[PDB]
Amino acid sequence: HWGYGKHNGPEHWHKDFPIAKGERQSPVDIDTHTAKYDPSLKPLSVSYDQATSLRILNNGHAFNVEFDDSQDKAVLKGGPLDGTYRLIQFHFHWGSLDGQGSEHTVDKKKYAAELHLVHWNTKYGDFGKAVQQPDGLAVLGIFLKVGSAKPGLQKVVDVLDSIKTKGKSADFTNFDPRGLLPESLDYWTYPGSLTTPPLLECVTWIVLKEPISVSSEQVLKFRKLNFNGEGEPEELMVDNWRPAQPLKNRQIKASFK
Ligand SMILES: Cc1cc(C)n(O)c(=S)c1
Ligand SMILES: [Zn+2]
Repeated sequence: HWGYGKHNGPEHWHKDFPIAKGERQSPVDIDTHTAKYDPSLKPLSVSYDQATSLRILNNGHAFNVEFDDSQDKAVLKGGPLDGTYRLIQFHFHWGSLDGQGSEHTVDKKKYAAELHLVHWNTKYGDFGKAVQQPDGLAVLGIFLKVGSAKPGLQKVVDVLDSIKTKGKSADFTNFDPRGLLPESLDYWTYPGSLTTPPLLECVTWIVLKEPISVSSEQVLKFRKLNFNGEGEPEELMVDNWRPAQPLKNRQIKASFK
């Protein structure tokens, strides 16, 4: 099955998931000089005051922080979106070294990691029906750079030793995702896809311009997770990022001058 190694990595995925070579794949490089300011975009509205986290899960590819999405509690709207998108989970992509790890790049620059806050369009009723639609998802992508610690990240780092291997989960209640947000909500936006199989083309990407800073110690703890399950040879969970894909017939729009 798919993964991030030599024999099952991103260059292989197209054989089980042919949409890997589709017309709106993600991530992409954001060429800041070519991204046009769109004064018709709206400020993004991120309303996370009532977010209910439930659990954290090592799925063998990354970890997911999962939310109760059975009511309008943590929603994204505004920006490029029509209507209301409900937070279902967040996860990260990261490198073995600080110079790589993000999926989107900015003028070919890679950040150490990238956070994805995944939301589904409530007009489709649930996540499974939303990923069958071209406007079913909105993913808020936030870059991580190594520097000062992010205090709001520490509760996630401190639980990782409890979900070291594939299939492990832990209670993860009362986590507030507002502590993962940078000051500015200035963003780039373009139509794309999930960056992991099944690579579905459902995503309005909203990529914040401002990275958050995390400490070297925090990212080191991500790199101690394992892709393997308990009792299997150890394979560290690092470099779980897909490289940039062809932009094709798409334009990236900027919310800011
Ligand atoms: C819904 C979803 C799930 C995963 C694992 N990833 O990586 C993205 S970008 C989106
Ligand atoms: Zn992702």
